[PDB]
Formats: sequence, C-alpha cells, structure tokens
Amino acid sequence: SSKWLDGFRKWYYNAAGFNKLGLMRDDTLHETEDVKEAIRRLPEDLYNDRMFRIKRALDLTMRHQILPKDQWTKYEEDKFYLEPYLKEVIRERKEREEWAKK
Amino acid sequence: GREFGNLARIRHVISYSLSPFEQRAFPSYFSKGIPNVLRRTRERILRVAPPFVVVYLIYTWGNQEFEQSKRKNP
Amino acid sequence: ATFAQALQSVPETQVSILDNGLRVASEQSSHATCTVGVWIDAGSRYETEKNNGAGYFLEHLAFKGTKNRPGNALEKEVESIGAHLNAYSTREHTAYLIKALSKDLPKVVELLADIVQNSSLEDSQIEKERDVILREMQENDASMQNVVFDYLHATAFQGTPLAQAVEGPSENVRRLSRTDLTDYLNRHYKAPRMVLAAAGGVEHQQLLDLAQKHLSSVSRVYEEDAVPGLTPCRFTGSEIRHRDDALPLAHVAIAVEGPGWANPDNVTLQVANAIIGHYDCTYGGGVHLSSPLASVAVANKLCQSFQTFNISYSDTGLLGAHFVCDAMSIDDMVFFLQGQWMRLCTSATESEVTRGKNILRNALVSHLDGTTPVCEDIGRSLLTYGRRIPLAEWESRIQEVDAQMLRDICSKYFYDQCPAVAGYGPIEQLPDYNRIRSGMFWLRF
Amino acid sequence: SPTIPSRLYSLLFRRTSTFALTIAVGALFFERAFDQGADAIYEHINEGKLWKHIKHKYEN
Amino acid sequence: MLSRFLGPRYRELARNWIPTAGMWGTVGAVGLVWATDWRLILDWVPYINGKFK
Amino acid sequence: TNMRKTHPLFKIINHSFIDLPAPSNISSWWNFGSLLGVCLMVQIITGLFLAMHYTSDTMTAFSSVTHICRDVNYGWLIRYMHANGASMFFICLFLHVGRGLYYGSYTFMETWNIGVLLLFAVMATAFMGYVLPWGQMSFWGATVITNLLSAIPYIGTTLVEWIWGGFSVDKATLTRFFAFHFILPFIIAALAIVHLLFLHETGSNNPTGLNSDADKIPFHPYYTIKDILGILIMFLILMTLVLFFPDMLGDPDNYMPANPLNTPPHIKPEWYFLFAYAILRSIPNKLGGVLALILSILILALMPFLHTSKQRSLMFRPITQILYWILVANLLILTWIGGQPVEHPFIIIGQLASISYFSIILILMPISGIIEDKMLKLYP
Ligand code: HEM
Ligand code: HEM
Repeated sequence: SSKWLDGFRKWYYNAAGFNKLGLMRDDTLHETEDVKEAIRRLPEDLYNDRMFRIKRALDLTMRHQILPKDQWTKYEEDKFYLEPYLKEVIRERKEREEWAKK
Repeated sequence: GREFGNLARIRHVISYSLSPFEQRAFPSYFSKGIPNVLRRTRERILRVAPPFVVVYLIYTWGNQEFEQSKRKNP
Repeated sequence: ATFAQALQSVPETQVSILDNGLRVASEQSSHATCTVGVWIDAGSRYETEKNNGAGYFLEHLAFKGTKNRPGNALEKEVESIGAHLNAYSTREHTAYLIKALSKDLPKVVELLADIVQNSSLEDSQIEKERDVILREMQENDASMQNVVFDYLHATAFQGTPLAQAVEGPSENVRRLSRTDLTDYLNRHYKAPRMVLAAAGGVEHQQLLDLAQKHLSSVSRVYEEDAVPGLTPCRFTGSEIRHRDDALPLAHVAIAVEGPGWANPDNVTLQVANAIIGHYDCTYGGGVHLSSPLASVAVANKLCQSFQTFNISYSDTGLLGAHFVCDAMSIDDMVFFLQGQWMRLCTSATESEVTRGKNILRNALVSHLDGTTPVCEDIGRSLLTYGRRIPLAEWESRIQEVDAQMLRDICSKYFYDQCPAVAGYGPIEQLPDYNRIRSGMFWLRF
Repeated sequence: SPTIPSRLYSLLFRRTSTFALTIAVGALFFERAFDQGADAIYEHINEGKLWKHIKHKYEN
Repeated sequence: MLSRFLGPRYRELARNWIPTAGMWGTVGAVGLVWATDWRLILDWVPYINGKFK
Repeated sequence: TNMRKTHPLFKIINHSFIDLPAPSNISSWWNFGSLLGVCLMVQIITGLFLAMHYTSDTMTAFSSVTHICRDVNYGWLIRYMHANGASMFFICLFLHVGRGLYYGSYTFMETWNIGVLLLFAVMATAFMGYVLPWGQMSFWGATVITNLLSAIPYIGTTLVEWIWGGFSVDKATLTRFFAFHFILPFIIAALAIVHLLFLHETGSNNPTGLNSDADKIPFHPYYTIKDILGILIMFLILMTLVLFFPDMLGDPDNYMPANPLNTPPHIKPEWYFLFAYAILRSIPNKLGGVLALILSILILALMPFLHTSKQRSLMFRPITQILYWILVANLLILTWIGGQPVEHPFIIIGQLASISYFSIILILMPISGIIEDKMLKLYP
C-alpha cells in the first residue's frame, strides 16, 4: 500500500500547516547545535531565502493570517536543502564521539 | 548583551510602515475579522473540541450514575 | 623489520678514559662529515658571585687567538677548510664544537685541544668583548622569553648559585679582569670534568690517538688544593611579576620543582608533557588538535602560544609551562592549564598515555638526526648520567609507562605543590599567588 | 622516619575527601570530649548548688 | 547515558572515580550520622555512646 | 549622556523592560506570566493590609477575620480580593504552565526549573494561607494533609510532630503557619527575579518555535500597552469575581469556627489542589499516594528530557496537539473527581484518569513525536 502511505503523507503535510505560511520543511527544524552548524555551512543565497521565509512566517503569525492558497508551499516543490549539510554534521559529530569513546 | 544590532544577519529586505496617525485603529474590523475567526476555528476545532466533548459525556454519565447509586434498590 | 631491532641496530657509543681523567667518546656513522666537541662541566652554577660572568666572557674570548695561533690566524684555518665552529654555555655545561669533514679530523682535534688549553687573553680584547657583551645583554633584554626564563630561575632558586644567569649582571662584566679569568680556567678546565665527543665518520682509534697526542697535558692537579663541590639548590615557591603595560603581549611561566637528571621518573614526566603538548598561532591543525589545552585555546582564541618544559639540573629542575597571550585572556588560560595538570593527576586514561608515549618515541628518536645532536647527546650524557644511555634503553623505559604510574608521578610532582610564577608584560589579570596555589588541588578529588 | 605532621599530611591531608572524613571524625570525637570537659569544669565551679548534687536527700 | 558513554575510556574513568565517590559517600554518611545524631549507628561505638547520643 | 543607558539603576530597567528585543508575533498567552507578577504584587499588597488586623491565636483568628469583614472600612473588599486574587493567580499560573508545555518552552531548562520551584512555593503558600482563617475546613484540611504527609516510614511521625509543634494542629501550628505564609511570597519574588534573569539571558520564545531574531521589536511601547490591556482584563475578571459572586470558588464550611470534636462529612481543598488530591485518592497506598502527588508535580520538571522531536512548538505537530488537549481534558476530569465523594463510580474514573495522565506525559507523547518525525521523512 505505497500510494495510501503517500497520500496520507500529503494529507499530513497539508495538515501540519507550515506550508500555509510559505515555509519549507527545513525551516521548521529546531535550531540545536547541529542544526545551527548546518545553517552556518549554507550558501548565502539559500541563507537569505531561509531568513526571508522565517521573517515572512513571523509577520504572518503576528497578524494571524496565512498566505493565499496559490502561494502555499506545494509538496512537490518542497526542497530538502538542509539534508546533506545536516547529514555531514551528524556524521562528523558521530565520528568525534566514537573517537572519544576509545 | 543580546541587544539590537547584532541579533541576526539579514540581507536585501525592505520594510514599509505608516504613522499611526495616518491609518485607522480598526480598519475593516468585522469584514476581515469574522472570516479570520471562522478560519482559525476551522483549522483548530477538530483538534480542540472532541476531548472536551467526551469530558462532558463522562461528566454527565458520572452524575447520573451517582444519582442511580443513591437511588433505592427494591 | 620491527622497531626493536631497528633501535638495536644503532651503533654503540665507544667510551674510553685517558690517564688524566679525560673522557673520549665516539659514534661511528656512514657520513662524510663529522662533529667533534669538547664538553666541560662548568657553568653559572659553578660561580661565587665575584666571577658571575666568567663563562660567557671566556667563550667570547675563546675564538680570538691562542699562544700558538695569535689573532685571527686560527680563524683562517677553520674557514679555509669549510668547518663551522660553534660554542655555547648553559647554567651547568659548556660546549666548544667544530663540524667539519672526515678528512680534517686531526686539525679539528688540534684546534679543540689548544683552544681550551692555551687561550690567549689580552686587555684590549678584554675591553672589546666587554663592550660587546654589554651590547649583547642590551639586545637580549628585548627577548621576553629569555627575560621570563631568567626571572623564573631567579625566583625559583633564590639565594643559590642556580639563580644567577649565564651572562651575569653588568657590574661584573664591567669589573671582571684577567686574573679572575685565569683563576676560572685553572679551577674549571680539568680532565675529570671534560668529555671529547665525536660523531659521524670518526673511528674511535684515530680519535683516541689524536686525543692522546694533543690532550695529554691539561693540568688536572688541584693547584689551590680546595675541593670544588656542588651543593644542592633550595627550590622556593615564590612569584616575580614585572608589570610593564607598554609591551604588546604578556609572557607567563609557571613551574614546579623537577626531580633531576638521574631520576627515571623524568621519562614519565616527559610523557606527561607530551600529553599537554604545545601550541603556536601558526599551527596548521586547528580545533582538532589532540591536546585539550591547545583545542580550547584555539576555540576560545586565548593564547598566542604555549609550550611545556622539563629543565633538569643535578638533583633539581624546573617542570612547567610557558605561555604568551594578550592580557584579557591570562587568568582564563591559567585556569585551563591548571585543570590539565590536575587531569594528569587524577584522570589520565590509557589512550592519551599511549599517544604521549608515541609522541615521546618519535621526538626522542628524530631529535638525534644528524652528527651535531648525536654529539651533543654524547657529551651531555657522559657529563650528566656518567654514561651514554642507548636508545633501546629509552624504548624500554618508555614502554613500562602506563596510566597508573603516570598519575602517581603526576600526583607526586604536581598535586598540592607550591609553584614558581614569572610574569612579564600586561600581567594585571594574572592573579595573586594564592589563587594559583589554590589551583594546584581539586576540592572534588 | 619523618615527623608526625609529614605523615599526617601524606596520609590524611593530601586528598580532600579523606580530609573532610577526618574533619567529621574529629568533629564527633571533639564534641564528645569537649562536652565531657565543659560539664566537668562547670560541675567543678559549682559544688553543692546544682540539682544533680542534691538529688539524693529528696529523691529517695 | 544513551550511546556516547558506552565506551572503554568512560568505564576506566568511572573506575578511577570509584574511590573518590566512595570516600565522599562515607563523608556524607558520617556527617549525616553526626548531624541527625542517629542512635542506631552511635550505639556501636567505644566512646560516643556514653552520652546515649 | 542619557540616563537610560548610563545610570546603573536605569540600565537594568532599560535592558529588561524598555529596549529588550521581543518577538513580534507572540500571542496573548505570553501576557499571562507578566500577569502572574502583577497578581503576586497585588496579593502582597492585600496581604499586608490583611496583616494589620489579623491576630494569629486560635481563640482570636476567626473573630479577627469577622472583625476585618465587619468593622474595618472595606476590609471585606481586602479579604475577598485576597482570596479571589489567589484563585486568579492559580488560573494565570495554570495557563502559563500549559503555554510553556504547548509551545516547547521547556528547552529553557534553568528557567523551567526555577519555574517548578516557584510552583512548589506558591502551592505551599496557598495551603498555609488557607489554614490561616481557622475555619472548619481550614483545620480539617490541614490535619488531613499533614497526617498523610506522615506516611514516610520511621521519619514521618517525627517530621509531622515537628511540623505540627505538637500532637495535632493547634496554636503553635497556626502561629508558625502565619509566619511561613508571610515569609514565602518574598522568596517567591526573589525567585521570580532569578526566573526573569534566566529568561533574559537567552531571549524568549515565539509561537511558531522558529528563530525570532529575523524580526524583533522593542518591548516598549508594544508589549507595554499589551500588558496594560491584559492587566485591565485580569482586573475585570477579578473585580467581577469579588464584587458579584464572592463564593463560587470558596467553601461555606469555612465560615464555621474550627471544631476538633466535629469532623465534616466531606473534606476537600481548593480546586487548584483538587486534581492532585484525586491522584492522592487514586492509589490505595499511603506512601505510594504521597509519591504519586510528588511525581504528579515533578514530571513537569522531568519533561525537558522527554523531547524526541526536531520541531519545537506543537503548531506543526497535530497528533501531539490532539494528545495535549486529551491531557488538558484529563486534568479537568481529575479536577472534577478530586471534589467528589470517595464512592462508585468515581474510584475507577479517577484511577483511569491518573493512569491516562501518567501514560500521556510519560509514554505516548515521545512516541507521537517519533512517528511525526518518521512521517516528515526525518527519522530513519
Ligand atoms: C506576604 C504576603 C501575604 C500575606 C501577608 C498574606 C496574609 C494572609 C492573611 C493574613 C490571610 C488570612 C486572612 C483571610 O482570611 O484571607 C491570608 C489568607 C490567604 N492567603 Fe495570603 N498572604 C500573602 C500572600 C499570599 C499569596 C502569594 C497567596 C497565594 C499563593 C496567598 C493565598 C492566600 C489564601 C488562599 C488565603 C485564604 C483566603 C481565605 O480563606 O479567606 N497569600 N493571607
Ligand atoms: C510564580 C509564578 C510565575 C511568575 C511570576 C512567572 C513570571 C514569568 C515572567 C515575567 C516571564 C516572562 C514573560 C513571559 O514570557 O510571559 C515568564 C516566562 C516564562 N516562564 Fe514563568 N513565571 C511563573 C511561573 C512559571 C512556572 C511554574 C514555569 C514552569 C512551568 C514557568 C516557566 C516559564 C517559561 C518557560 C517562560 C519563558 C517562555 C517564553 O518567554 O516564551 N513560569 N515567567
């Protein structure tokens, strides 16, 4: 039942509500030390786009509004830009931890 | 220490504001409030209300079961 | 080809004693160049504050002419054969060495023989290198590391002949004369305090024949019939601070008393220093240095540099650290350094012990690369230990060091001790002696 | 054979945990002995005046 | 104690800190016995028990 | 040159209330903690004007309270304002805690720990203050709470005798409870200063849970006038509660003098204790009930270690939103059960509610966060 899981994933993505604020999935991650290091390694255009998206979301939440439905972040164009940087940061931190174990 | 001027690095963002003496305090209040109140209610009522509904049901059941317990058993 | 038989394949140092008491030692190698030196057990520790700059002024005068080669003529026959002539003096040693080819071995033995025996001194030369040593001391006042280490030796060995520097104060070099230098030569340049070391393409038989031909007469009789001894020096927990806020950087050295030359525990202490290591601002590593002190210093931008040291003297020594940094970091750096010392007294695990053992192995073997450090090792080893310690013996002594005896030796020498602190520069945030003294023990341990 | 403060430091005062242990042990020994000595002195000042000196003619 | 303390260096560190922790627990035990003045421990002593405390 | 950034007394006020950077999108729930401070201040002021006529002796405690309500000019206003202000203080406190739970504000760990210490202090202050008027339910609730606190083996009886100052609740207990009820709100105020300091070290939290550094505004005049409006609204509910219905939240049986010979047929504390009392009735063990009470307060302090998600707030976590509202519903159920007689079917309902409470906070919420991470293609 792959398409049932996929359509349920689309439903959960629409029901989470951050697509109505223009946000991506990687903007909603909590900025811990690994996530902050992932933002620090970003290229500057992606960093500026992310900062504008957070500012727009905070401005929309201030007025208790949402974007119009055509401006919502669609599921197919939601790019997981922070995944390789976060993956590298987790790999390096686990390597440091396993070196500190021995 | 964490005052203005060094909170975050923001590039190429333009912000526009008016004086409060040029704009209304309540600009189109209910025409933009009742649709937004109904919209917020629509997004949150299915996650808020049914726990309180089943609390009301358990409360009424407990009250009627207490009254039936106090009643006679011929 | 493992490490054990690689260290066993090092050639044996050949040591013989002449009839006057002169030691003659050689290290035969495959090189076409040789290094021959004379080591005399005579330094600033062997001076009685009336000839406090005798060794420095004598090694200034040593290459200025002899009774057989007056003037610069000997210079010609050390510069027409390509040989390089060098000399130095520490607080307890003196060395005169020539590096040359293998073909010029009898000539360099002859020059080393008559330099230390028939050095001609004349009053015009006395005043010439008097003003030269005055200008040298004025130059050496601007090197802050030398000033700090002289301060540390002054405050850690107070009232003893180990406090006085090699150069001595300016009043002595303005008042030393010919007669005191002649007395110093007659008292200190003797065969039982003299080692002729050779390294490189030198056979022991030819070196022994030349040493018997040239260095047979050294006047080893005690002429004054007074025994020159070596009393132990009293370590003093103290501090000296030289506040001068115009200097751009501050140098601070903190050290405790060392065990000595002949203590085996020095080897363990070397491993301890290899755990702490060193750091300079031009290091290419960065955050991922193995030493926690260097890693926290580059993460917090604390110090310009730090380095550990274990200076050794007869029964005594200085075991500690030296860091240069800006003023605003000083106390923080001290705290971290103290924590590292207490970590080695309490929580030394086997991983950093193995890392320090490997670092000490590599440094102590690769230091002896070339004829000059091998010759220096031979001369200093025959003067200090009484013998040349083989490198496999150093390997066997490093191998027995584990974490338990390392924290035992560290608790013996670092824990709850009274250190000596020398500071120079903007040292206002460098704390009192009481906070540093309280940093030598943990309340949690 | 060193002095007794030397071995006292090297066995009792070198480590902070056993330092606090001997502070506690000496504290309980000192409170017992000091209460003994203080009641002995206060008893010695005041013969025939305290109640414990006269609770045999009336206790029976 | 999820995964990063599952290592031999941490076990040998804990084994190094067993006697200091045991001595500090002994300090806390003797201090608690002396401060709360517990009868069930101070009845088996040669000298303190004369006051019954 | 200006005294706002230079004068050391005005510097702290400037960096705490005037020029403090605050998120622009925090909703009205962020009013509540500030409201709590005002409530505390109001209580202290009214408490001071209650301390000027209260006599802390058992023969003249209820009589002094009646003298306050009958002869002192507007003494009824002061006393009923104090009682209803305590109730509104716990309303603000419960909503402050629930907002901290919903928007992931427990990641500020030191602020959360100072908060739960403040919660323990204000609960003790309220309990002792309710002992103070020396009514029937005051004395009997004090006796019940202390003699169930006696359930620790070998330590409990000596501890409850030393708390009592005797064999039961008597004049010594009333005097020491007056002294302790006086002394606790100043310690609460100092802990609130430490609370605000620990918050201002790291900044505050926005409802979206994102980083609010991209859009921050000065505290003045925005949240100044927002807090003024919140204070006016809180005063509207408080003055409605004191001036129209002074007894929906009180107990009539506290208007009788304290009788040790007569026990009431039903003994219950106020509503902000009642749910905990329900947990205290859930387990039929004395020591187990006491530990159930203590863990029922302390698992809020435990919850910073129960975060298994990579998203902070619950705004984008709808399953944990549903489970959180089920938890608040269970808290309302426990509050209702706590004021009920110990009789069927309230026993099995209270046991089910306590089991659901500890299961939701301990077990189900991290599992919900883990599966939400899995559905967002984050967890492996
Ligand atoms: C230091 C400041 C305070 C003083 C001097 C004080 C003083 C008093 C006094 C004298 C009474 C008894 C009079 C009465 O019947 O109301 C009382 C009752 C009470 N106080 Fe306080 N109080 C203070 C702070 C608080 C705080 C912060 C709370 C909230 C936790 C609180 C909660 C109560 C409650 C619930 C009652 C019982 C109300 C009643 O039964 O009438 N008090 N207080
Ligand atoms: C004694 C009653 C309390 C007072 C007076 C108090 C006071 C405050 C104040 C003034 C603030 C800053 C304003 C705000 O953010 O709303 C605040 C924030 C906060 N408090 Fe409390 N508080 C109290 C109880 C608690 C408790 C019991 C907790 C723990 C559950 C708590 C946790 C927090 C947290 C986490 C924040 C910061 C969240 C944020 O700013 O977004 N507080 N409190």
